[PDB]
Amino acid sequence: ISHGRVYRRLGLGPESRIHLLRNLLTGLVRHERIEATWARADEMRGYAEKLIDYGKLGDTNERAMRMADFWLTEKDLIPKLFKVLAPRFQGQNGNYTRMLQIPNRKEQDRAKMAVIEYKGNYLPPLPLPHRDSNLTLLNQLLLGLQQDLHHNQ
Amino acid sequence: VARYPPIVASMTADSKAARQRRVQRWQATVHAAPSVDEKIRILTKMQFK
Amino acid sequence: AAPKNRRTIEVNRCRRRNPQKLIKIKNNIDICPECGHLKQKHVLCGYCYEKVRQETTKIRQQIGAQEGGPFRAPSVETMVLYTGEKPSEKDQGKRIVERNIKRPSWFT
Amino acid sequence: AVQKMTRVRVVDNSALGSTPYHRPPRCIHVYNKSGVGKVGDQILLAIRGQKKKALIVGHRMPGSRMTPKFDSNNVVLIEDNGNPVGTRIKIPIPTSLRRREGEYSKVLAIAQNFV
Amino acid sequence: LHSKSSTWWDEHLSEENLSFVKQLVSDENKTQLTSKLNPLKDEPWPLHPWEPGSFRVGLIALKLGMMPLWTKDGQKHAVTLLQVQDCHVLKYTPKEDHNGKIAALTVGGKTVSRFYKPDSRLEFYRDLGLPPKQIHKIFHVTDNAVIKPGTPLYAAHFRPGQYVDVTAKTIGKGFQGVMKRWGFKGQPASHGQTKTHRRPGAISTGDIARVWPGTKMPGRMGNQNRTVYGLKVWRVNTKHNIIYVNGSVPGHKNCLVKIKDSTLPAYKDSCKNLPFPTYFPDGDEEELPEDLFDESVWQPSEPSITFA
Amino acid sequence: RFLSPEFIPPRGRTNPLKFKIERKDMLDRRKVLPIPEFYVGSILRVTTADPYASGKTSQFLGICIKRSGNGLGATFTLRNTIEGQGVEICFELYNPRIQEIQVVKLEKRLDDNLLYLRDALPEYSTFDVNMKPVPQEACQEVPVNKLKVKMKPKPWSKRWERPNFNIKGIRFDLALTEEQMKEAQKWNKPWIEFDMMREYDTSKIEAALWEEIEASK
RNA sequence: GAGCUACCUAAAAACAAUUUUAUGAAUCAACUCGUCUAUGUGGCAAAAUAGUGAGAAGAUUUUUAGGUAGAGGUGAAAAGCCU
Ligand SMILES: [Mg+2]
Ligand SMILES: [Mg+2]
Ligand SMILES: [Mg+2]
Ligand SMILES: [Mg+2]
Ligand SMILES: [Mg+2]
Ligand SMILES: [Mg+2]
Ligand SMILES: [Mg+2]
Ligand SMILES: [Mg+2]
Ligand SMILES: [Mg+2]
Ligand SMILES: [Mg+2]
Ligand SMILES: [Mg+2]
Ligand SMILES: [Mg+2]
Ligand SMILES: [Mg+2]
Ligand SMILES: [Mg+2]
Ligand SMILES: [Mg+2]
Ligand SMILES: [Mg+2]
Ligand SMILES: [Zn+2]
Repeated sequence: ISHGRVYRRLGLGPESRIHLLRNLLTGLVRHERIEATWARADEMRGYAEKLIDYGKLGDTNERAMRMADFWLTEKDLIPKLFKVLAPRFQGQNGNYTRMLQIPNRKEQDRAKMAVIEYKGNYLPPLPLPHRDSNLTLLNQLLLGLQQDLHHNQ
Repeated sequence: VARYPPIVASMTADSKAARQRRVQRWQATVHAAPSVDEKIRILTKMQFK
Repeated sequence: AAPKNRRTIEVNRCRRRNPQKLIKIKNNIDICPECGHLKQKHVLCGYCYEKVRQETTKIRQQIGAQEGGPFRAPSVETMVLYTGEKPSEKDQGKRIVERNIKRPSWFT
Repeated sequence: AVQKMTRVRVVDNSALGSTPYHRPPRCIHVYNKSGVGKVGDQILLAIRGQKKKALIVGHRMPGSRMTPKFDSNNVVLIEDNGNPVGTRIKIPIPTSLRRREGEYSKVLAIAQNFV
Repeated sequence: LHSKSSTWWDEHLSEENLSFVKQLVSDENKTQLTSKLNPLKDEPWPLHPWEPGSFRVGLIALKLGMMPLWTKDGQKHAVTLLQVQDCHVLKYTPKEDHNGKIAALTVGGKTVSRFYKPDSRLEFYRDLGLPPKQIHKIFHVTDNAVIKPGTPLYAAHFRPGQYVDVTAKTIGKGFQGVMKRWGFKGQPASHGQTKTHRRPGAISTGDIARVWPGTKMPGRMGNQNRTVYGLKVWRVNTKHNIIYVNGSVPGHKNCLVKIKDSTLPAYKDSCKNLPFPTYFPDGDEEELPEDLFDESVWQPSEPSITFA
Repeated sequence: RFLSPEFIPPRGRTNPLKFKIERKDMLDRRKVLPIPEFYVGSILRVTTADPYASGKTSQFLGICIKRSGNGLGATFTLRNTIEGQGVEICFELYNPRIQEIQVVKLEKRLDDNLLYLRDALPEYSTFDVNMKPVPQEACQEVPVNKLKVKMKPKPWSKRWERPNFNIKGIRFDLALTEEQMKEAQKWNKPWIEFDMMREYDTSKIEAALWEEIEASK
């Protein structure tokens, strides 16, 4: 009975759900790497990317400026979003934020966690997953097949 | 010509900066008070130890 | 509604030892290549992740000291430099965070 | 959807019902297998301490596409023998009554307008 | 450790291999599909003539959605769109082994990925030489109308006019109350009804000291296989293999269905006029138009309907 | 470039192939019958054949109060009052028994819906049956009539004063006291206008559709 | 055992704005009360909560100390109260 309802139910209601995401987003737009429960971090991820879309539009656009105010509680971050975050992402058209699952919380609450960040941040690189090198047994065999097929092609 | 919002603390937030801005609001009423007797009343209407 | 009879330990032992109530074993545990501590395949390694976050706190603490105020976030790009490193020409006009320690291996 | 107790507008010229006084006539009975009565459905109407059969010519409920939805529930008073009580009907009457199963040609003759 | 491990196709593939593997599989599917594109030139089974009492095979189609349609009488008929996608006969059981009086054919459709299927299913499809299909279904087919396994099937199997029957799983609505599931009247909201508004009434009779089996009680609704009968075929789009079926068809949009010749008594012998085994475009007996319409249907681009 | 609203697909999980088929049928009809550009609030005259009558057509004139539907199911409702009796008819764009659609007056109104005219005075919805068409300038912006209607007594079919409707074409001040207006704002729901995931961006789709629509010509 | 409660003595306190007038009059807060419905029912509660209601310058409410004790006390009488 909640089929196609993209949104979650968080906070004390619809408005509260909007105000909790405004705080994670402002922390993200400020620190560029923020932690939260997997559910809430994933809920924001859509909102996080769309700010860059408005930032790309530019300062002059009235709609971008107005939106950047409701979604940035601290008012020292609107200049940053437009003048450093937006220039960085001009080349890209998507994939602004990187989300990964940090182990469960060691709090006695034991909630699922995730770390969300902005790509190209100055902070130390996250321990991302690494796929096996082409030299590994299985990988090397496939490469031999590719060479054979490329010759056949 | 980007009409950025002023970089000031929030009025209703529970923070020291937000508290200080609310204090300035109270002092504003004193500044714009028309008469001296009203000025004194606003200053001392609240009693603390 | 109240129980009409005491339930025997045999019936109780049938309900609480059912397969549906047991802990299902985890098959996705592995060994982190770098540190060797245990991790789930679809999750990051806490030991390695803790190193990154500990460095992040130190960098963020240094940033806080420099700014010295709530609304002092710089629009210009941020950058972190360690002892023995000097800003390049391409890095001109970028905020610099100074760290006493040497450049960590994971940090590039 | 005309049902029991509905106040209805007698769009006619009959002296008994067309005169503008007394409470709006209320529906007592709907001559359908279902309670809801739509355009072209007979209904029993109570007027001034009397029971008079009427005919629905329009209603406020949305209908099928290309059909006229009126802003008020309109009805026409019909004698027991089928002859309409009123001699004229000036407000437009929908033309679907012609092909609906039943006897409506008499009303169409009385109704000058057509929508 | 010395224990069972969990793995998937991507776990080991490297960056370069990841794209190559996702590309090599795509190349193989095209080649396999092309190999079966010519049924009649691949040792087809004998094509016996039609006689009274014959039952044909049926297709499995994807439910794209609905759209309006008009007839030359001016009436609008809500019609649904069903797309045939990679509908290939898979297996042919004989009369005796099938356990029925009639033989049975399996008709799969809607090719799917190969990376998340059990090894047994992949092996069966590899022998058949076709890409795996999302769903299997069984059609009761007389011996005369048998088709060789691996024969591709297309929307030309049907023609405008023929009444057809469609069956598929209904939309799953989850655990629901007695009111919504079975349309129970329920209890009034006011006048003193205390905590009883949507609950079932009296389960059963008191004296029997039990509840009759099959009683209507709260439970999961939907997600149950259901069939709709006597649905006319308004139009057939050869290019996109889309059949226009009157009214509503069970299932959600993009849900696979089982289209089949209607079993109603009036439609007992409607298969005679249509292709008896099936239509083979590779045969190229006749080149059909892109869109096939019924006589009553008002085709677009025709003059506006006038009720003279 | 005026793209008819029905062409733009609604979001969902439906495959594009369903829309492509519908557009092809729709474009074919447009060749036979031209659907003139019109917006909510324009006065239209529609000629449709009557199945009940024998070889006879009918015309209805009214202001277009609502545009709804997608694809071949697109519909529009045009309203008028005859002999003091208000009438509304919902018309299907591509119904094969429509002979002609005429835009008597091409104009736009402050609101995307004119349903509130039911609660307005009769004059604001009355239109002459035989009113002649006005000249139109293609190389112009569609005229935006900013008339604010006057309402009848307070009990309305809907609570138009409420923020959800967002009506900008009613003279609330004459009909409603300031205290009532403040009460309506308790249902404002201000957050909705600022959630970036409620926005359906059709920039690429509108560009893609226009080329294909123009390509058919 | 009258620190609850019925009653009384003494010493005290509270009552905005509005309209009447010159008041056991009116609208309505603080405050007092407890008509109705709903929830609760080992409850937040051994009588509450959410709404809705009655009075609100008076036979008014409240505070402090004291007095009346069981064959009794008190009672604008419900055989009501007296831990
Ligand atoms: Mg559901
Ligand atoms: Mg979901
Ligand atoms: Mg404080
Ligand atoms: Mg009910
Ligand atoms: Mg209830
Ligand atoms: Mg809708
Ligand atoms: Mg209503
Ligand atoms: Mg005392
Ligand atoms: Mg007393
Ligand atoms: Mg007073
Ligand atoms: Mg009392
Ligand atoms: Mg009162
Ligand atoms: Mg009184
Ligand atoms: Mg008084
Ligand atoms: Mg008594
Ligand atoms: Mg006691
Ligand atoms: Zn590790």
